[PDB]
Amino acid sequence: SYDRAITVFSPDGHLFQVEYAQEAVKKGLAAVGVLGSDSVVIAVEKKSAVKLQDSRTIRKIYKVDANIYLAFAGLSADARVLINKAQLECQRFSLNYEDTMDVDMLVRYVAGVQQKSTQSGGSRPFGVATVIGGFNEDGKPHLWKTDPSGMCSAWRAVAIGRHDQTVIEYMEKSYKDGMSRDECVHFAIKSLLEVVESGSRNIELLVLQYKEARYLTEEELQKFVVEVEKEREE
Amino acid sequence: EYDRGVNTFSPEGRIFQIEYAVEAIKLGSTSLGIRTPEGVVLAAEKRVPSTLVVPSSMSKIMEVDSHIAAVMSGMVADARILVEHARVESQNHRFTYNEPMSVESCTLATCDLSIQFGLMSRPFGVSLLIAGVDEKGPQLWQTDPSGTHTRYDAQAIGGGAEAAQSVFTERYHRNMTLEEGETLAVDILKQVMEDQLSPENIEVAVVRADDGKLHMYTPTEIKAIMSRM
Amino acid sequence: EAFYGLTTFSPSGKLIQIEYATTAAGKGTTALGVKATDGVVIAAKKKAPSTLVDASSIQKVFVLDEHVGCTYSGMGPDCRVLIDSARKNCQQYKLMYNEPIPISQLVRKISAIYQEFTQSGGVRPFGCSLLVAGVDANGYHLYQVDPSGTFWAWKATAIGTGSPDAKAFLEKRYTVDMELEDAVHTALLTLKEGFDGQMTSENTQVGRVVENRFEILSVDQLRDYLDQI
Amino acid sequence: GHDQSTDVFSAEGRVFQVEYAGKAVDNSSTAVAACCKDGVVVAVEKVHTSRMLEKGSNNRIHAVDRQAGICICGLLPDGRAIVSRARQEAENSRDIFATPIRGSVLANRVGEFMHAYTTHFAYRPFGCSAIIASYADDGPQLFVSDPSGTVAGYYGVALGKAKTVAKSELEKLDFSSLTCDEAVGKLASILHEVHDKQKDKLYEVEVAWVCDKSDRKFVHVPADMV
Amino acid sequence: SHRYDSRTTTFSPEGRLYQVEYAVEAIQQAGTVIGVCTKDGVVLAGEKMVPHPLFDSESMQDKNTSGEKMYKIAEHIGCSVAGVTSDAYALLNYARLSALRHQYTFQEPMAIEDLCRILCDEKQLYTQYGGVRPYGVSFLLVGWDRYYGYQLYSTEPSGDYSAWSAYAIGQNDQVAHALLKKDWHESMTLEDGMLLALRVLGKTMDTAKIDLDRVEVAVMRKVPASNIDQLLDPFKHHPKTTPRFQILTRSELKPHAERADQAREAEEKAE
Amino acid sequence: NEYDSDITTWSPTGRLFQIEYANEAVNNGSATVGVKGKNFVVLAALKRSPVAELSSYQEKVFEIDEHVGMSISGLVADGRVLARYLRTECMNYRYMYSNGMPMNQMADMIGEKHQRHIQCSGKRPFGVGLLLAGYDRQGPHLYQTVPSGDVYDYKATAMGVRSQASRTYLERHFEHFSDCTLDELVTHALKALASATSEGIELNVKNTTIAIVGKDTPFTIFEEESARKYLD
Amino acid sequence: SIMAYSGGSVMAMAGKECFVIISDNRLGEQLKTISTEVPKLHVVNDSIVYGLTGLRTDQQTFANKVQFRTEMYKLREERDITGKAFAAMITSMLYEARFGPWFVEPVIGSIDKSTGEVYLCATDLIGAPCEPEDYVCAGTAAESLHGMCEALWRPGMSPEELFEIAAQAMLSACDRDSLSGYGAVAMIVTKDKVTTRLIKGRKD
Amino acid sequence: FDKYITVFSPEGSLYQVEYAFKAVTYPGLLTVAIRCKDAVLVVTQHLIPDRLMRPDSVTALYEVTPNIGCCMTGRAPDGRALVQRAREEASDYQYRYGVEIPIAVLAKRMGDKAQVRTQQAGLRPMGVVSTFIGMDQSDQDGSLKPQIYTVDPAGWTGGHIACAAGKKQVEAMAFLEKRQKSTELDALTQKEAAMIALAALQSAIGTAVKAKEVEVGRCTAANPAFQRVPNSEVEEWLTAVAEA
Repeated sequence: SYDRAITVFSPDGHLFQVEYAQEAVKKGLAAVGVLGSDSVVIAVEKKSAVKLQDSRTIRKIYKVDANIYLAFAGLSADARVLINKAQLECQRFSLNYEDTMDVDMLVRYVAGVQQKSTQSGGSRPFGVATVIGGFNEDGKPHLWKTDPSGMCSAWRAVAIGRHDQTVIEYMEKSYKDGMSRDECVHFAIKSLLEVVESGSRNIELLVLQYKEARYLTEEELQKFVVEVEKEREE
Repeated sequence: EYDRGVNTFSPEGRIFQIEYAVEAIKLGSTSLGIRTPEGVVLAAEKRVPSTLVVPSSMSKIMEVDSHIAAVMSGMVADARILVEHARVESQNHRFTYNEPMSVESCTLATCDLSIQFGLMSRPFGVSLLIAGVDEKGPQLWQTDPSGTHTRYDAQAIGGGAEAAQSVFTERYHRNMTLEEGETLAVDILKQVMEDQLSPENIEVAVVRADDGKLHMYTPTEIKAIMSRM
Repeated sequence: EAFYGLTTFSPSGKLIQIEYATTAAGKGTTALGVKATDGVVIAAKKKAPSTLVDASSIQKVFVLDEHVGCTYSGMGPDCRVLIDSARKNCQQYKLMYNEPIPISQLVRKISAIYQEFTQSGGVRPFGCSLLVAGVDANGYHLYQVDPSGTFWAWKATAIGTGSPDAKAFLEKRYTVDMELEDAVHTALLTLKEGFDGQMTSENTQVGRVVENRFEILSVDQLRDYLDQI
Repeated sequence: GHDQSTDVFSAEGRVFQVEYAGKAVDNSSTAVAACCKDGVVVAVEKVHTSRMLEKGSNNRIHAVDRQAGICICGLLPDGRAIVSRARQEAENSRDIFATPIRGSVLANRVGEFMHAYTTHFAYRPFGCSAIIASYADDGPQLFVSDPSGTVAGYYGVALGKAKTVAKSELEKLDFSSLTCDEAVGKLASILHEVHDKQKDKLYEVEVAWVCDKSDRKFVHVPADMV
Repeated sequence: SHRYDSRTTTFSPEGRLYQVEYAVEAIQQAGTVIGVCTKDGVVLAGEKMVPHPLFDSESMQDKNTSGEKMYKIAEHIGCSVAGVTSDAYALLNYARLSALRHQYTFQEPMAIEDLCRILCDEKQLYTQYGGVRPYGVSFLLVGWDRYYGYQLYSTEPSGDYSAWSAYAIGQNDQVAHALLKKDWHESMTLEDGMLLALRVLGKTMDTAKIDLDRVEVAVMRKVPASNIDQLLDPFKHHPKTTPRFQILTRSELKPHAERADQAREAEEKAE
Repeated sequence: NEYDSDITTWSPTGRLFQIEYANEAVNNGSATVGVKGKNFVVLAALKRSPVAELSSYQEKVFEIDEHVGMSISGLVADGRVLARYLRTECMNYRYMYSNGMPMNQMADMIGEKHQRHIQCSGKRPFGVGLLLAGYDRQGPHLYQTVPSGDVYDYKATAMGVRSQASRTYLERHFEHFSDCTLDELVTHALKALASATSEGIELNVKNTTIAIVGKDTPFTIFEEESARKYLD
Repeated sequence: SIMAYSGGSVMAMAGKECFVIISDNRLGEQLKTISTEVPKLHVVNDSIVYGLTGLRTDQQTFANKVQFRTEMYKLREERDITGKAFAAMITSMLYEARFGPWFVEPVIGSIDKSTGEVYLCATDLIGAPCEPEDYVCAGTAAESLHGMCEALWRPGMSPEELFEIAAQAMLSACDRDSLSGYGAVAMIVTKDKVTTRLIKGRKD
Repeated sequence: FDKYITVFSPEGSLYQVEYAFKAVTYPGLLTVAIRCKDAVLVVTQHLIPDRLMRPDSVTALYEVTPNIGCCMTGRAPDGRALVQRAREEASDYQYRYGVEIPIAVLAKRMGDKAQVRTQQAGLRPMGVVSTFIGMDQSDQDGSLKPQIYTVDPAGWTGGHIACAAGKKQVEAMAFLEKRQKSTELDALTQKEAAMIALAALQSAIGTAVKAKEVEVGRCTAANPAFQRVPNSEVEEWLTAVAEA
């Protein structure tokens, strides 16, 4: 088997392959997560809406288990692999422990797969950050992020992809605890529009409440984009 | 950077990837450890990247077992791996010998995973401090990416380490109380941190000699330390 | 023990090792094939380095199974690899289906081996092209396989050195009506075009697919065809 | 870039990494050996760096079987690797074939083993020449396997830094007539002449033989004959 | 040997994977393929290479299983490839087995999007593990399943894939996209899609008329089911219609190509 | 230097730079001395000396079986690997033959282990020097080993930093060691070990280990009670 | 016996440019009948039909393996497998499992579409073929079916004559086998035409 | 980059294989083989400059099996290794088929072995030309015909009537071509053949050879086993060359 060492320290302490995976995640589409009282909101940029892509709904927020949902930024195909692994892990877990996987457990599994790939000979890192959101089987909502180094962290709100840090600086200023469902969706839409152009056909947005996951219809979303783009003039 | 393979010695007799992994530990958040006869203290700069982070989630101090704690500096994800192995090893020891693993035996078994690179592409970019209490009383060790453990009485790792080894040289005596230790810990962090030291910005834990159990200071109890200074 | 790939894409999108293998495979001597309504003929120059080579021992045309034959251009020993594998495949197929492998399936199997050596680690591609000629339930066939692993059914073609000119001369003389006596005559005439020196039943080899079988002409049988050109 | 791996020919069909390992052998301490009608004697100059070694340290002469031995010239550790392989061959001959390994066979095996490490990008050639001294059923035999794995039989042989001189001195001996007794004297004497004193201040001369007097057992010679 | 490793699965400094970027360059050199997803079927129209007069047919007995550009993966799944042809055949064989393993296990047709994920997982692998070069191939898959109806995906060498209503891979894909943008709509018949597929294909390869010699067309559509053998499993339900991948003979395609000359003559009158 | 990056590469002068570089690892470890009397072998190793009130153990010296043990210098983690190896080989041997593994055989082994790591790609030399001291039927032994795989049988030796001076010292006195008593062997070791201290540091119980092994004396690292006796 | 557990019998016979293959319909666990609507025939293509007998789970498994193989064949090869290949293939598959066999006993009928040459082949469970010119058969009622086919079968029968003696034989024999019955399904296969018929039988 | 690994150059050539051919001539030894009506001979130089080296110990002739000899020309230890592999091949073949391996098959298998080293990276091609000689039974009459098969570092295998490899392989060949326009070489006698071989060796190396500077191997229809020809008889041929 090919087991050359791909990820290695350079002189000044850095792991270039991991810095470059992270560069691939800064080129990816933005995604944003917001945590309210009883809701997690995951919102992602879509690439645009060319008249050619299938008008059948393709989700860019992925379901990992009943209770857990994952957005990503970076290489689509890497992401798809991570997600399949995550999906398969949550089932392995149900199957071993009967209980459903806590979100944090799922996140740690994923981050470990990411970390593992910065240290496995033969492989480059996944060039993927993830936002992961969901509720445990105790009504507590969570929101996490993984980066390609394999580091995860829980957040009250978060952004990944292009201009992540512009968006995170924005959100630090505004964000309050104990938002409502509707204030969450607002806050997420607001935050995304810091970097996305229109709010028309280039935002998918998912709302997670204990035991109920629901994507905004393109209509429900547009009442929120007007309600928000009208608040950006001021 | 792939010019030299990873098992290569420099002309000074150092393995290059090890020296580089060490360089990565100087980019890390400062962590530190203080042996006292009443117990050990670990303290870490959390160094969060945002107020939006939930600080419990960026846990630079980790229960290895009821009586052992570790605190990393460097690449956190790499540290999660080592601590998982320590946890497994400490628990295999209880399983097999029905008693708590010594702290040294634990540190060894965590270095036993760091030798392995050619297997692991590269070394872990992580230094631990591993405080604990066993039969020989409170103890503090340091792992390096070399795989070389080293018992210490006080230590720092991270960007702080040089400024914090100044302060230990002056203020650390082999005979301080657990509260004078807590205090010296938090002092050092105040001095070397980038940010303003607040009760959420840091993480403090102790393993007390008397019960031999590890307590993680809540933000409250860390204020109770900042109080007296 | 080398597992990295040797054939890789280049900034224009080309797989250069495969272009070079293709260059190598057109540096052989001329081989060519002519399909006809009732058979196929393949024919090669055996340009022996010296007269002291036992020309009986040089094989440029090969049986792969009763019904199918090949010849090749470019690097002999690389081709010997392909032929060995193709012979095995013919036989594996008979063992399974108790019928002869159809030429289409055989060539796809060859094509696949070529492709593996364009991607698998450690190996360079094959520097030879094949003609494969045979007869199955779909009739007579003649295929060219290149080192890319690409293959083409042809009605007539030529690989190796004099090949552009040999192809040009087959374009003229080829007719869809052609019977096999005329095909052989044409094949041998086409070789003779770019042949430095007399053609003999020593320095040429010829294979024909006729009825339901492939056979390499004897020197006796080939001498009767070379007395009529 | 023609010379970094032994898996590579230069444009003149040389393999440089083997020539280079060769130089390791030539910059090493000198050995000589003589194959008489009654046995083989091999001697070698051990150069110490310290005044405080034990006598016996860094033996370069190893028995490989009852009737055979290998004197290493060049990097001693690499040689102990060969010695281990020779011993495995000797054991195999006894275990499977129930015969002591003939010396030509042993030296061929040694050569094959050394050569193998000149073919593959992942290993390097050995930096040592083995002198093999046997006295099995094929009679007294003296071979040398060099780092290329090339093996040759000799009546007498000299390796290492003084090899060119030591060969001139070995040519003065009459191999048809010479006996193992005389040879221990001569071969040792030779290593004292060609030893350079202002470079390598500390040295013993280790000698070993396999001969009719030693019951065809390969042994260091008693330090009375030297 | 490690000095000579070209490090195919490494990132470059902008998080780019060069071997995958250059596989894509290899694909933009290939024969164009157009796909148009209607509601009466899916159409693939591809540029064959120029037909030397000495090419033969393989004389295969089943005319619809493969052509030069178009291959059947299963009764319900077809594809067309652009890029390194031999890589295609490696993958195509993989896709065939996968679809049939799915059918082994579940005894129902594999859905198009799962076949597609399987395929692109196999490609993604080579961009991450293994130190060899990627597959230098792009599919257009088509087919029909009960979940989503007619579908048309396209894959890339990275292993990403996307669903489309119409799309193009190969030579002048940017140009062909722009032209499908303008002329695709949601309510096309099969004949309309076949037209659109040819108008675009003929517009990208710069021909006055469509050159029947240089064009292959395949269609994936549902047709009445013939071999309902119902006494043989009584409980099994057999749908009235079943998907069929069809490659058009030169004659079946002649009408549709004339009818696309006529809508290229009637678009040079307005000018 | 085009030739110093790989253990599988000879240089054109017939050198193996990765092995000369591994040697540097050893020349830069903390000094250690050993000496060999008639019946005993003494190892003494400099440790690292307190940074004010602020200590620091590292295990330099290792017991390996009852009758042998060792002192390392250089890359401590390689030490541990070698220690684990020797320990294990000594237990296998003692399991099989119910007696200690003889030292000349153990030195043969430790040297073969090293050689296994200087000939193939992606292995590397051990960057550690050993003094191995032990006692068997043939009496006491003291071996130094080095990354190159060489094993020297010494009467006395030192290695590590500034250990050239330790070797100057030992060269004056070493011819007597066969007659010395255990206390004078230890004195001689300590003296030599001290010729290797930096400027105005001196030997004391917390920057110096002593191990002895010998006749009717299993290999014994000395702790703070027994060490004090010898260090004054 | 494991080969008898699930019950069922199959039989194929040749005529002039035609064959009939016929199965009974029962599926059991020993004497428990589970279903009376389980014909054991599979159609590979217009010219090949086969039946399996033996342990029903293995009939199912193996038939599915055969359908993978045959569909794969047809894609790779771009033609229909022929009965000789088909039977060779089967034999191969069964023999792979020689040391842990599929408890099935296939019975294959086929007709070359051109010629009209008819090929029957039955195999034991490890894939020894039996390629007679008349009729082959297998399953629980196999002794009795040989009885009947010997008696009734003659060379050069036409589809209809051949159907009648196939059916009488399958029924007469199944009426003497506890594990086979509930009438039969029969496929008559010519060059031009396939005709399936469900035949009425006893309900015991 | 292509000069050091087994990939193709832009001209479509494998440098490391070409250079392996230079390894064949580098030693400076020439070999010649020749078949006559009922025998085959191989003659190779056997140069012992070192007075102290033991001539009988160094050889380029090797029994592969009792009925197949070979002469390796080139990098000696690489030759020795191919011989081992040949031997293994021959022995595995006898075990599998119950018969001694025909020499054209053995050659072919050794060509396969070499070819592999030219297509799999990081294995050095063996820098030798292998020359197997032996007799070979015909299926018609059962008569033994003599054979010479070479294998070269590219894996190119060939049968020959006569063949030379090594230093001056060109001037040796030129001489034999020239002597093949006169006579028919497969109608010669073991003597007339050996004379031609020895004369070709002498022509090429520009010197007269003595018996002990060559070593000659032979198989004959009468005695098919491969045997070192004794010096007495080589002396007599060398005498027969200097005269006529």
